Amino acid sequence: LITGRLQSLQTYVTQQLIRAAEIRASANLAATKMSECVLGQSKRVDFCG
Amino acid sequence: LICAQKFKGLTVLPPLLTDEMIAQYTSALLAGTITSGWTFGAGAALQIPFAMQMAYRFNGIGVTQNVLYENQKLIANQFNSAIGKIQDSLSSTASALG
Amino acid sequence: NLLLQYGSFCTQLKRALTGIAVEQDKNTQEVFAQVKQIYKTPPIKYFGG
Amino acid sequence: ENSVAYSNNSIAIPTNFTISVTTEILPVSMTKTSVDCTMYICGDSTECSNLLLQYGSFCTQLKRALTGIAVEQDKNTQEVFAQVKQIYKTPPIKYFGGFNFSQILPDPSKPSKRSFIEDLLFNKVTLADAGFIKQYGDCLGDIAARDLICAQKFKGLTVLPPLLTDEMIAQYTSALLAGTITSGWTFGAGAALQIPFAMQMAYRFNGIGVTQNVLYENQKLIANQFNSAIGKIQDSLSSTASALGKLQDVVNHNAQALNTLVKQLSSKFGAISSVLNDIFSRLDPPEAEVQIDRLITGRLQSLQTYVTQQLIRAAEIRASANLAATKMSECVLGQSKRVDFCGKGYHLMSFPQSAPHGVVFLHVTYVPAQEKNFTTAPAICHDGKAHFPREGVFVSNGTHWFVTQRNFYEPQIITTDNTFVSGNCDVVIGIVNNTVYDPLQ
Amino acid sequence: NKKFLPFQQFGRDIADTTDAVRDPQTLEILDITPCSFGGVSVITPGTNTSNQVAVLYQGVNCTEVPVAIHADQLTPTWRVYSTGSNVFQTRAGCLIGAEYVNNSYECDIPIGAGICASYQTQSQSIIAYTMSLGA
Ligand SMILES: *[C@@H]1O[C@H](CO)[C@@H](O[C@@H]2O[C@H](CO)[C@@H](O)[C@H](O)[C@H]2NC(C)=O)[C@H](O)[C@H]1NC(C)=O
Ligand SMILES: *[C@@H]1O[C@H](CO)[C@@H](O[C@@H]2O[C@H](CO)[C@@H](O)[C@H](O)[C@H]2NC(C)=O)[C@H](O)[C@H]1NC(C)=O
Ligand SMILES: *[C@@H]1O[C@H](CO)[C@@H](O[C@@H]2O[C@H](CO)[C@@H](O)[C@H](O)[C@H]2NC(C)=O)[C@H](O)[C@H]1NC(C)=O
Ligand SMILES: *[C@@H]1O[C@H](CO)[C@@H](O[C@@H]2O[C@H](CO)[C@@H](O)[C@H](O)[C@H]2NC(C)=O)[C@H](O)[C@H]1NC(C)=O
Ligand SMILES: *[C@@H]1O[C@H](CO)[C@@H](O[C@@H]2O[C@H](CO)[C@@H](O)[C@H](O)[C@H]2NC(C)=O)[C@H](O)[C@H]1NC(C)=O
Ligand SMILES: *[C@@H]1O[C@H](CO)[C@@H](O)[C@H](O)[C@H]1NC(C)=O
Ligand SMILES: *[C@@H]1O[C@H](CO)[C@@H](O)[C@H](O)[C@H]1NC(C)=O
Ligand SMILES: *[C@@H]1O[C@H](CO)[C@@H](O)[C@H](O)[C@H]1NC(C)=O
Ligand SMILES: *[C@@H]1O[C@H](CO)[C@@H](O)[C@H](O)[C@H]1NC(C)=O
Ligand SMILES: *[C@@H]1O[C@H](CO)[C@@H](O)[C@H](O)[C@H]1NC(C)=O
Repeated sequence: LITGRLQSLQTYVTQQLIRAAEIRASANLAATKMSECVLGQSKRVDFCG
Repeated sequence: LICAQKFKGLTVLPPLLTDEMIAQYTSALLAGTITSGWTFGAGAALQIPFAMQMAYRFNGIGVTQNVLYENQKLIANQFNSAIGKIQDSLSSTASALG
Repeated sequence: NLLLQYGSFCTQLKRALTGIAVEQDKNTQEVFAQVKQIYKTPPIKYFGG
Repeated sequence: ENSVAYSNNSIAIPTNFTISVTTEILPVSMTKTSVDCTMYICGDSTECSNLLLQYGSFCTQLKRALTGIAVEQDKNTQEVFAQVKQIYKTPPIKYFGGFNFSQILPDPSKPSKRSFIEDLLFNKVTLADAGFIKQYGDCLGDIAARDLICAQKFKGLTVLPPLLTDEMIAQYTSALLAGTITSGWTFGAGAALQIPFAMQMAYRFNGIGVTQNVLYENQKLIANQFNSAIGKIQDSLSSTASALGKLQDVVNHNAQALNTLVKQLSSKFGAISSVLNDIFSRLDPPEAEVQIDRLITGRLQSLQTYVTQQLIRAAEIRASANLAATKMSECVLGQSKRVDFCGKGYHLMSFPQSAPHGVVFLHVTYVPAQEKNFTTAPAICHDGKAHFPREGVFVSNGTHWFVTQRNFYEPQIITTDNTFVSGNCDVVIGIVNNTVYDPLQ
Repeated sequence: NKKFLPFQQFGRDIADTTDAVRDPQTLEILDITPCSFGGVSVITPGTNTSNQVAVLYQGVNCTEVPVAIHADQLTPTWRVYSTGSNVFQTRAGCLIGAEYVNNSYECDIPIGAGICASYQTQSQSIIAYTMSLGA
């Protein structure tokens, strides 16, 4: 029982650590868009709107 | 459900930033971008008329300034209609958040 | 008592589940805290129509 | 809390400007590693291998993944630090319009080619080891079992040195600096073309919407400000507990992972003990083999977990490496008009620097300093016809009306060549009365 | 040179490894270091081009690999590679089977510490040389 439950916990923590990286990437993209389209006009096409 | 998961040792911690402070930051950003142009991103904010900022932006994308200053009322009406349309669409739509 | 024989996996998991917690508020502060001051709108509101 | 005195006929324009210097830290690569499955999982015993051979070929994919990571780090470093195909050399003289550059240019006096700021950065960061030929033989004497790397080599964990040495990285950075200081930005698009520093500065100021006459009439001031700023940043980067935590984090995480992996070896895993010889003795084969199987399974599962956790960080390291390469390409080899990317405020240039397991940037920015109240109008109607600024803002101190540029107060006189007319002056909103010189008449 | 307290039996270190032991008969401090071990890598220029190869060892000064080869009791070609025909010692380890030159050009096969092995044509043999960044 101990080893089975511990392995299940390992799987869950691995999945959470997987999702954290994607959340970081989305947050970084959002910050870049904030900086480049709220603090000034961007000449890049289709990047904002 | 939260009480059920609590008894097995599973807990959730509250976020550091409350929604009120996030709203305050958003309001500050909107004020800075509405009354000071884009100058406040670099250094100290400088006041500037909104129409002159609009002329700036149109001068950016290959359009001379005289286009805006002769069609101000039409621009205002279209912008107001657009904001009303987006408000109505957001009110009606309850699944686009995704 | 028996869990102590299996090692310090609990320390490993507790350490792992804190990087995510610091990651979240770091992300939020980086995305939103982009203004040094706190501006506010003037009492009158007439932006050219 | 601050408030803005917004008025529909008011505007503010700076008089001073100000140069500044800011740093940026980006990891580029981690430390490669390798593992020895057979001796780690069981030890020096022989029967352990015999019992293991009937298991799966687990070590094959682990070795494959570790080798992939090891080559991937090398690929990242080569991609970020090999964007030029020539090794330029600085001219013998060191005079560039009065500027100071001894703090970043290479010093031939030092036997090791490494500039002053790079010297400070390298000395500040403490690594596990400097050389890598050090081995068990180098641990002879009291040094044995006294170093963490030495104990890791004891436990069958080895570290493969990176292909590129520090001197080659320093040479690459020096070549990039020489190319960006002498030839301007054109060397990133073919063959380098020499050009004096002052004209490049005039170009860069023209980029952010300031006429060159501002630079050519103030050169001493900018030179002194730049020199003072570079001296101040040199003094400040030493400090203590600085932003080098970003680079320290990778080393700390690697050390923690390795320490946890090695210390986890001494777990009984619910068996009688954690000694192969002890289990081999005092017990007959029928249950000794069960105990050995349980221990082997536990150790192999722990190793697999370590491999997965180690593979996790490679994605974020690669993302950081691509970000660093993007910043190099679009900040050093040119001027980026995208706001708040190559620094804070309007951007001018950058000079890269090399750090252990990372890269260091030195952004150069531009910020307005002191503003003034002024009264403005959108247009001018002299002969029943609207007049608009060719580029700039119509301003007035209260008595007379002048036209000036955007981010630097510089009044002039309205003339026919400085304005263009369009339509009548009965449809605009806030037009006023004034006259135009019309120099032809 | 390290000393022990009178009651100390045998020492240890970080990560619980047996560092030093005191001999019961004489009470003298002795040290323990395991036998040399490490990975083995093989450099080849392609079977179609040729068949001769150069071997490598990682993190080992190889003044004692003939002993390991003899203990392994492999085919005589392994003992041939234990001979001092062309032994070059690098930061990563030592290289066996290829000579060392110092005219530098573009790399072909990475090894480590800025050293690459290529197949020059002048007789044909495996050559080792230092990395060259350009001109
Ligand atoms: C623009 O800024 C510069 C420097 O920030 C000002 O120059 C200073 O002038 C005073 C008085 O002449 C000197 O004592 C200072 O030493 C100068 N600064 C430096 C760095 O040497 C200049 O006055 C400002 N422009 C205007 C129009 O006042
Ligand atoms: C460029 O910077 C270097 C570095 O500070 C200056 O060299 C300094 O010169 C002073 C006086 O001659 C010495 O007291 C310092 O010890 C020197 N520093 C170093 C690091 O050697 C140099 O003078 C500057 N060049 C110009 C033209 O100002
Ligand atoms: C606004 O600027 C103008 C231009 O400098 C000022 O007009 C000049 O003022 C000086 C001050 O005595 C006179 O010597 C010049 O003859 C004026 N120019 C002309 C063309 O007559 C004006 O005074 C400024 N107004 C304010 C309120 O500062
Ligand atoms: C700008 O100047 C024009 C011409 O001097 C002014 O136009 C006249 O304004 C008076 C004021 O009542 C009228 O009686 C005239 O009929 C206007 N003339 C024309 C041809 O329309 C104009 O008012 C001035 N603008 C301001 C704001 O004073
Ligand atoms: C063990 O007993 C012997 C009995 O004489 C002690 O003397 C040692 O004798 C052996 C063999 O004759 C020598 O090799 C040693 O050099 C002797 N010891 C010394 C210190 O000279 C010996 O001391 C005893 N060992 C202990 C008590 O550890
Ligand atoms: C400009 O602002 C003042 C006061 O804020 C207001 O009375 C005036 O109507 C505004 N201008 C226009 C054209 O409405
Ligand atoms: C510009 O005018 C506003 C309105 O009173 C004032 O608060 C501000 O201080 C003025 N700017 C400067 C630089 O004095
Ligand atoms: C070796 O060279 C021959 C000649 O072109 C080629 O046909 C063969 O595919 C090569 N070997 C490999 C493994 O590609
Ligand atoms: C092997 O070479 C290294 C460096 O050349 C040296 O430090 C080491 O002592 C050598 N090994 C022996 C046994 O002398
Ligand atoms: C290659 O051999 C040695 C290696 O150090 C070097 O000193 C020598 O100059 C080189 N040979 C020639 C012909 O330059």
